[PDB]
Amino acid sequence: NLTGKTALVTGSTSGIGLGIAQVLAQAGATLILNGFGDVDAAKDAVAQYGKTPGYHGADLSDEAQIADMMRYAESEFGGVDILINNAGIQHVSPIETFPVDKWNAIIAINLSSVFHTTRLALPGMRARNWGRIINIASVHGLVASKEKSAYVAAKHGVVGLTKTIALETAQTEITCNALCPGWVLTPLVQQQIDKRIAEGAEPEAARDALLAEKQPSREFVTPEQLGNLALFLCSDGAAQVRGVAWNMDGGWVAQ
Amino acid sequence: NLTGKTALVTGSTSGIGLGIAQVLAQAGATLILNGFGDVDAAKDAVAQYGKTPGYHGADLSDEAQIADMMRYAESEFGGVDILINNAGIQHVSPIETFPVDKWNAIIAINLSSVFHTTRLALPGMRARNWGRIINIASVHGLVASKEKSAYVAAKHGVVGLTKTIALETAQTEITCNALCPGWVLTPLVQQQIDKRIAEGAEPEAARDALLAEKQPSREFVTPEQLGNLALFLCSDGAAQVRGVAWNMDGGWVAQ
Amino acid sequence: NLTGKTALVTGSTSGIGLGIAQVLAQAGATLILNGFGDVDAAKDAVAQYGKTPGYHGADLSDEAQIADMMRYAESEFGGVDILINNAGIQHVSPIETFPVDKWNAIIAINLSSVFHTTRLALPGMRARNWGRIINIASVHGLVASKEKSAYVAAKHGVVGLTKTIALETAQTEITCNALCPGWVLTPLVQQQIDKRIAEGAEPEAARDALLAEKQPSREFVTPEQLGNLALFLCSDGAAQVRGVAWNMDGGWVAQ
Amino acid sequence: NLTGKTALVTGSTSGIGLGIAQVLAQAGATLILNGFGDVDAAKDAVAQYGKTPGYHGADLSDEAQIADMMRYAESEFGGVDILINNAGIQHVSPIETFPVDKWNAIIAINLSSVFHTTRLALPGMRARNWGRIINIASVHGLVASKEKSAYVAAKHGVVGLTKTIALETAQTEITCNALCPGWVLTPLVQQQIDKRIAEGAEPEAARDALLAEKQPSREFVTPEQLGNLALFLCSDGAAQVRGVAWNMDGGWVAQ
Ligand SMILES: NC(=O)c1ccc[n+]([C@@H]2O[C@H](COP(=O)([O-])OP(=O)(O)OC[C@H]3O[C@@H](n4cnc5c(N)ncnc54)[C@H](O)[C@@H]3O)[C@@H](O)[C@H]2O)c1
Ligand SMILES: NC(=O)c1ccc[n+]([C@@H]2O[C@H](COP(=O)([O-])OP(=O)(O)OC[C@H]3O[C@@H](n4cnc5c(N)ncnc54)[C@H](O)[C@@H]3O)[C@@H](O)[C@H]2O)c1
Repeated sequence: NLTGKTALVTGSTSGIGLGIAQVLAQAGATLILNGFGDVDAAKDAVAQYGKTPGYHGADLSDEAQIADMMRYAESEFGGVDILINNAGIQHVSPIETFPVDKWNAIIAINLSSVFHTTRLALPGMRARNWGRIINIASVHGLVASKEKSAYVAAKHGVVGLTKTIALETAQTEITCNALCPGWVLTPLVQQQIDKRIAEGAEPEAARDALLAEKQPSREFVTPEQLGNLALFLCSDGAAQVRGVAWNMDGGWVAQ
Repeated sequence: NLTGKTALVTGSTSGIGLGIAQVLAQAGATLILNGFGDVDAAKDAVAQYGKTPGYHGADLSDEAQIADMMRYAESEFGGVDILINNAGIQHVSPIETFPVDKWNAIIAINLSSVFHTTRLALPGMRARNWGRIINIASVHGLVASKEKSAYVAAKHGVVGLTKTIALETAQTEITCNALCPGWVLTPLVQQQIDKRIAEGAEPEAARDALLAEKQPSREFVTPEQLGNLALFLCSDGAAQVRGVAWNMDGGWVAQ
Repeated sequence: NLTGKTALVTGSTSGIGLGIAQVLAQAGATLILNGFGDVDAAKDAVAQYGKTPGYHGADLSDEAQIADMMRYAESEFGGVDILINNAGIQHVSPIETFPVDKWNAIIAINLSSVFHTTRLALPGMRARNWGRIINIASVHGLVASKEKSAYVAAKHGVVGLTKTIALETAQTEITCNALCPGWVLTPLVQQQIDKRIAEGAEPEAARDALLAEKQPSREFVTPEQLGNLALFLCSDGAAQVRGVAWNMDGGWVAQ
Repeated sequence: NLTGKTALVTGSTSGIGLGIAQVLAQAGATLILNGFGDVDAAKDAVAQYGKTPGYHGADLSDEAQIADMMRYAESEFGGVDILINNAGIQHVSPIETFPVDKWNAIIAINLSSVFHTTRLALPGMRARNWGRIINIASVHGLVASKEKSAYVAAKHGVVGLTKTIALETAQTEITCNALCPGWVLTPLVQQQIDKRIAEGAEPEAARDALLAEKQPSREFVTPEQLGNLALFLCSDGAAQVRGVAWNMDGGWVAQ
């Protein structure tokens, strides 16, 4: 189904990216993992679904390490066919006391890394005339929240970047699209929940408290749901899906 | 997959609607077709892939006929689990010389029919706590083209309507979403192309004729691709996709 | 400034329409008022700012009365130069128990009247090659709220209708735009404010009780603020403002 | 009107920024210009309408220079009341061969400079509980065009950033909004028009040529028209306009 396709999922040693990675693995694709933390756990969790994945530990905030990483992809796997730009970081702060370092890193990782990977994978994709570039944005690429200025900017930046590359590839068999999830039950978010429960909150009170304001369904998006959406974007049934910001968000943007 | 679930697709005797019906049918779904023309050919086109579909010939511009269709879906098939609002007529004209009956018929069929089917299907869906409401809007639900004032107003309307319904059902296992296609290769459009080709035009040349202005990829969207996106919305993968307006449009809205 | 221009504002006997009228009259415009209730109070509240206004009691839910009103505008003032479609009505209800009557009325008044007025004033505007069509929609022409299906549909529809008419007049000195306010302090909203104060709530506690969820500024838009925006749209600095849905909403849609 | 208020306009030694500076000056504002080129001409061009403006030559891609500009504003004029982020640069290129240094420059100037200038002005504004922040994005903050990946990403970014700042200030008398113009008749545009006219093109034909694809009115936006929209945003009539992205574009985004 995706057999003979190489998928690069950026920041896939945890959360959403690992979810998406496992799903593509299940579908038959060769995966290259990226990101820090528990790395052989990440490799193995994907390995259980087919081919053992490759790995490059590029720090995405560094243009040099990305170039290195892409050559590795090309030298060892013959070039990326499916590029999932997923990695990203957060910093919540009022703007007047938002750290400049944090601004530069959030831009570098959440916006500029998508430019750099897409830059380096596209030539190979054009030669083979086939490709999938999927950028994991956020609801915050479509709307904003207070105290997330660098993140909302970068993610908005991602959405615009995506429509551009889509138009640049419009007349080829290469598509470029963005997913915009709302709250996803990742390691980070389950932490916030379990330690509301620890305060005395009932589970389905800890959850919807954290989700009431922004997400009408009062339910989380799962990494698996996103992985299934990315897989549909990789399918032939998505041949004319181009330049889109598809939200999976329990009703967030509809509101 | 969709075995034991009843899907009603309005305007499914031809084109986009018929394509979506076949795709749900092969996925196990029990269908009810709607529309005019060669019904037995529409029936046979579906029964080829799955169960012999039901049929009801309601004029969608008549509120009472729609109610009979829902009374039919309830009696004979146990109610609607998957409601696909699809049918949608057209009249190109400057607003100044735009016939009032034409405005009224377009609003009634392309907008008011969506209100009627969804309000009569939703109680059954709520009792079972499961349902999918999928409205086929268009790119013209998100942007405008000149001389399509009634059509754009209706489709915009359908998008708004979809968002509202999703919010009223956010905390259930019932979702409401809109799909917004660009140019779709219907038989209606194959005939535009053939007639051009019959006058000396190269095939690709006739294709670029129709698509160069509004659709960057210059490739049509197919009913099948739309069926596959509709089927994904029906999956468990789409539990938290709510009140969206997803463009499948060769890059149309991206400009 | 606007002296020598005729402005027709629908539903201008109360609230938002009356405010816009008073501002336009102040700017020199001849006004034609429309709407029900305390008519003389409205006529005089306008005439205090200069020229004493005209009036027509067309029920905008009926197509033929709008034809009467418009032909009265032409046969008594020599046409409309500035058409403010403001009239609107509301019904809050879950969809499955939404009255069909209210649905039809809300569509007729909030959406279809804009079609009927615009199609009748436009020929005259085209002859004089100058015109302002300004449609008061809502934030609900852009996002949705539960239990307001007919209203959100109509207003979304209005936004789409505006975009098309703007494209149709693109190359003339006629512009067509929409305004999308959030909560505005009109007599119905103030009556809800006093409702809570009498309940025991302190004033600035009753307002944000009404505005917290949807309007981040926790401050009302005023009919005067809207009238000043509409006036700017009538100016020549707004020559190239076309197809627009400008929100004035205290941060509603940014969220 | 604006008497007593200090306005800083980045990139105001020419074009859009100079047009906006002139409109604010004649409204009574004290201006601080910024940018390169013929500075004394720019000062003179503003002083003819109102007070002799200040100037600061900060490189907007350099964060420390920006902070010196703001320290200059605090020391010489008492702080910024009206901050207008206007300065923006362009590089047209397919992403594959898009120079890195150009990507970094465009992001820094068109996006990060908005963050730095706004984070430094906001304390002053908050203390006085009054302020306007107006960011000149472009239609490319809302849609994409081919081969402007850095510019579209940056401008989209500005739009997101604008929304989130609006929200951090929603309950103050400080507003933050984005203006998104289409093609503006700047000197560069007028001089590429003269180029075509010098080669035999009729005037309208040359303008038609430049505007045909993307701007339906086929008429340019002017710096003065933009200045007057900015000035309206600075009025009390705009108190509840927050985190908007208002297009003034001859119908570009309406398509
Ligand atoms: N968690 C949510 O609710 C949510 C919602 C919407 C969008 N998103 C987006 O999905 C993406 C993944 O977020 P997540 O929730 O799965 O978090 P996560 O921490 O679980 O995983 C993020 C990945 O990014 C990696 N990473 C961080 N910095 C890196 C760097 N400099 N170089 C290389 N890798 C780096 C991490 O190693 C990790 O593998 C993000 O872009 C996020 O904005 C998340
Ligand atoms: N009040 C708000 O907070 C708010 C917010 C956003 C948008 N709007 C919209 O502004 C417009 C007016 O709102 P409002 O608050 O001033 O209401 P309002 O009740 O104070 O008065 C509006 C006008 O509508 C007239 N009207 C109603 N039905 C009519 C009919 N069949 N024929 C002729 N006139 C009719 C009324 O006579 C009145 O003059 C509407 O379109 C509304 O949706 C209001």
